[PDB]
Amino acid sequence: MAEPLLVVGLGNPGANYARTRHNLGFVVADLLAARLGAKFKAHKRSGAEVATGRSAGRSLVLAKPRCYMNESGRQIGPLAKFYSVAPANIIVIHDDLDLEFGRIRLKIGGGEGGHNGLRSVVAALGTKDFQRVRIGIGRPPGRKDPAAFVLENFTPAERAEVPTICEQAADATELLIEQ
Repeated sequence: MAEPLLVVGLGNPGANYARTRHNLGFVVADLLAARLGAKFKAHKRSGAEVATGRSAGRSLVLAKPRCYMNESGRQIGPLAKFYSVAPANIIVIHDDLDLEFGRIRLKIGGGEGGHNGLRSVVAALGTKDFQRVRIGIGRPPGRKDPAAFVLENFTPAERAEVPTICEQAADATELLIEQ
């Protein structure tokens, strides 16, 4: 297909949030960019940063909003317009509370799972019909509010597994791109 594909990883800006649960999308987007030797650059027409390349013979545009998670959509929308990418050809990688820690699933449309970033994207795109690479982080402990949970770094136990989980998520994204 000649149509461009837009892979978006979701996450908050700053070192304080780089290793948090809510930033898995950013981690996978970097992995993907590293894999195809592409480097992220400022995109002033959207405000996000972009990295370009090719996968499975397809034109690929990787992106990470530079604003806060709750405002992700306002950067992704203008980004899709710039590359004329239809919502359906947009793939967003995100952490998911409704899936067990480490479980990766694919899906087009459906709910936001309580993710404030997805909520933002759906609003900006005017639809829920965009692809998603869901990366399970598990339900939050009863002692913590869900918003606080996603803004914490993974436990030492989980941390040991995060690296392979991201490789798997990056792999699932590539397979998705191919099929």
